[PDB]
Amino acid sequence: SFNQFVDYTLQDIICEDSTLILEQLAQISRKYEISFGKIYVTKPMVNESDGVTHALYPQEARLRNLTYSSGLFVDVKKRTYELKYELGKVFIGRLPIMLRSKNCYLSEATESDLYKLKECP
Amino acid sequence: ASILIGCRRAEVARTFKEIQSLIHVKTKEFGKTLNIMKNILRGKSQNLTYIPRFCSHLGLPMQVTTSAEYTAKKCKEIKEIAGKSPITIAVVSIYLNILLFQIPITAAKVGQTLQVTEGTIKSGYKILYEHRDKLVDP
Amino acid sequence: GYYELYRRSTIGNSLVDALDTLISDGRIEASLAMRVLETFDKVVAETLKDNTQSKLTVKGNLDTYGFCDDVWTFIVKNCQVTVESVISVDKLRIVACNSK
Amino acid sequence: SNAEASRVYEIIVESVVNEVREDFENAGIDEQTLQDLKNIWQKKLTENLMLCLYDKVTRTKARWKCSLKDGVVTINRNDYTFQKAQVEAEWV
Amino acid sequence: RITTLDETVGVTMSHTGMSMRSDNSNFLKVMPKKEILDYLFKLFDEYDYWSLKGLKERTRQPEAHLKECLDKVATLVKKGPYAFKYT
Amino acid sequence: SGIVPTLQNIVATVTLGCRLDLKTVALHARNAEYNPKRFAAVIMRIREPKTTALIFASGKMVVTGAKSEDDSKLASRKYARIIQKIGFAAKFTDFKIQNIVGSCDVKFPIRLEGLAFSHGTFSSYEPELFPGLIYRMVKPKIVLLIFVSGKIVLTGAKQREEIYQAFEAIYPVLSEFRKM
Repeated sequence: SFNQFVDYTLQDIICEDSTLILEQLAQISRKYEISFGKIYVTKPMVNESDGVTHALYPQEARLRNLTYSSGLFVDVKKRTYELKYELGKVFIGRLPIMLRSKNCYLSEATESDLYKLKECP
Repeated sequence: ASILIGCRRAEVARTFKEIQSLIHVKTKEFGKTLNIMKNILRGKSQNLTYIPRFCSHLGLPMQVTTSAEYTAKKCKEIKEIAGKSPITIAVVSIYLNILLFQIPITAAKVGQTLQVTEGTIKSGYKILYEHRDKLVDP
Repeated sequence: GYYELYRRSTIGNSLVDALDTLISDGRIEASLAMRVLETFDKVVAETLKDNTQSKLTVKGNLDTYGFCDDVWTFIVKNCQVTVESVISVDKLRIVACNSK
Repeated sequence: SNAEASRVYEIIVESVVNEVREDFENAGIDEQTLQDLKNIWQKKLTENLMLCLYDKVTRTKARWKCSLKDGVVTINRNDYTFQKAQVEAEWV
Repeated sequence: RITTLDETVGVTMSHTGMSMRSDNSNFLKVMPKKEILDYLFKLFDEYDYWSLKGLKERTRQPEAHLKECLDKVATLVKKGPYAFKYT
Repeated sequence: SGIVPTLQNIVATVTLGCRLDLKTVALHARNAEYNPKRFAAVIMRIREPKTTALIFASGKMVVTGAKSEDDSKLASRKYARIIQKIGFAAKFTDFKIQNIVGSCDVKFPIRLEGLAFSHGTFSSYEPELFPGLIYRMVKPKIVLLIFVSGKIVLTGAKQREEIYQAFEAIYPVLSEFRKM
């Protein structure tokens, strides 16, 4: 239920209303259009208080009281219609990650690989 | 200005162009209004923090991160040429310590990164290659 | 548009003297030599803009700078005008108006 | 003395006579009077003043720099036609 | 499926907040008393019941001297159809 | 010490008390400049002394660009002479020093950071906007430009002693925050 929401549904929610315009009234009027192509996902990370945005592991996330979460990015497309004459990676929200999912690091781990990360198999 | 007050009072590292990348404050109006607010704070009674954010902007290891730290520390005590704004003095500490190793970045990519001048840092490289002696630690 | 500073040159005074000779001595009608000088400020304005390939370089001692009604006036003493030929002019009156 | 300016003066006389030929027929004086206008003007054709147009005049401390475009300068009884000029004079 | 951006993060993360790389886009960036009165009488001869908004545009000279002459030999009608129009 | 701050600029206003015609004056004068669409005033300059007159329409004129108190006074009488020479009844009136600018050097490197940390009530050191240091003095009212190399530019003075008294109270403070 988690992975099907990631791999498919996150494109379904965006692309179903991926366009929005603004009817500018002028006298010769104009139009402007902002659109979104594909939404892009990242790996779990923490932006610290100074500003370093590095890797993340849930053992430190359990002790530092944080959010085991990855950023999301959108390929945005801007347009302008002048009346229809036509003449970019934006962060949106750190989504919290379910453990042992495909986006998480610990899905790709052996027995001793968890043992070097202090995580029980 | 009070945003920059939160930069200094909470020990953060923000620049004027960083706020100018968000707001249109036209600089000369911005600094004098920042100046008179300081006198209000005076009437109501350190570039090292800026280093690892750019290292985070470049994605560099911690030993490489502290390599420019020992560079920027010893660059003040060595003197000669003085300040000339510490922003480019920070970025030539980056370019020296990346010339200590072999990371493929060069000056054109780091020029578009921190928004600077490639010709400026080679002039700072001229005094730095002479000063290559008093900067080694291990 | 079409300024009248070019009627004071060599060919600027030559066309006026050739038109006033026809009016005064002959029976040439009035208000017709004015249209020729209006054409004279139109053809030479397109001639010095297009059919000219010489560059000048003037360096001297400026004595008088005057600006009034978008007309710049200069008198440079002991100036060398470098064509493309260096001509040492002891005094060159420079009059210039707005080209826009 | 300039072969280009003598070519330039040939265009100026020819463009004047060919354009007021219509007005000489509208006024209706004579066609040969217009031909008398051409021959007298070429007969007259046979004090160091610069007449041009300024584009940019820059001045620093006491040094001047002027960007000049398109004019005709007659210096020492010699006709010159230019397209660009730069005047770097120095007022004491 | 959704692609994953797989680098050192902070290179991609630097373009989020402040980055000092502004704009890079073109999207939504936005007289004498007797002399001026002679031009005003010439302007009143063409259009008498006319507003002062286009009159300050059509003249574009000394607007304070234009406002003084507009109250001098002209009577600006307040409301009605000829609003802000001299008479 | 033995150092005297050399003056760089002395400004003085001169009110003639009259009213000229800017188009009539510029069509007959020589060394004068005037533009209505930029700044509606006549800019008069003379070769000796090399100064800058700012002839307004209401009889106002400021003379700047000299080095001594006499050179700003002598040129203003020359500036009053040409206006009487054209055909007007100008009068040499209202003489007052607007500012005296002076700069010097001390020939030792100055520790501007510890000075700004200590004299924070008067120092204003922003390292990425202005490469020098801005210091203001209470008594006398002098603003000072301080460089690391030793360039000490002074301003905000109507008298020559105010530049010199400001240097004397700060050069031991300059001698404290020194390097090599």
